[PDB]
Amino acid sequence: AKPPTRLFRGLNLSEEFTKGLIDQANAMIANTTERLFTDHSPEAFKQIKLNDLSKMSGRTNASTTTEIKLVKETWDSNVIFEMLDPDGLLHSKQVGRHGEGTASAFSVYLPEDVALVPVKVTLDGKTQKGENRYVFTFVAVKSPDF
Ligand SMILES: NC(=O)c1cccnc1
Repeated sequence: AKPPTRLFRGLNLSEEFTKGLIDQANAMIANTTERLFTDHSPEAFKQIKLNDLSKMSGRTNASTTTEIKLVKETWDSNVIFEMLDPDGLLHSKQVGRHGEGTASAFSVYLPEDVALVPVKVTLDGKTQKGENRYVFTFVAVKSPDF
């Protein structure tokens, strides 16, 4: 199928929530993701699923795009989730354009045994409201199997 291996999704999130989201991601990046990446930790996997930073957990048809500019220039999201899926662990179905005012997209399902593991939070410019725009980069990883 050769699904796309990088997808983006944006949300408009409040200032206060976004600040807490940054802090939570960076706490996991330094402190939880390491256990998953180095020691293939089941507990660390579970904590990442439960935290669900991206709000993707359980969604079977969340809309995404391969083009980050489409997110920025359609919804002017202040928070953009960049999902790296080299193993095609997501179920990514192309939803083509169908008529006026539409755009191509990928509809995604995040299985319970796939975690979007946070790896970075990066400042990426400003929204049209003058908000700082943040990109949260994740890698999709399979539950460890011992
Ligand atoms: N159609 C959408 O809701 C959407 C949102 C963010 C990124 N890509 C698509």
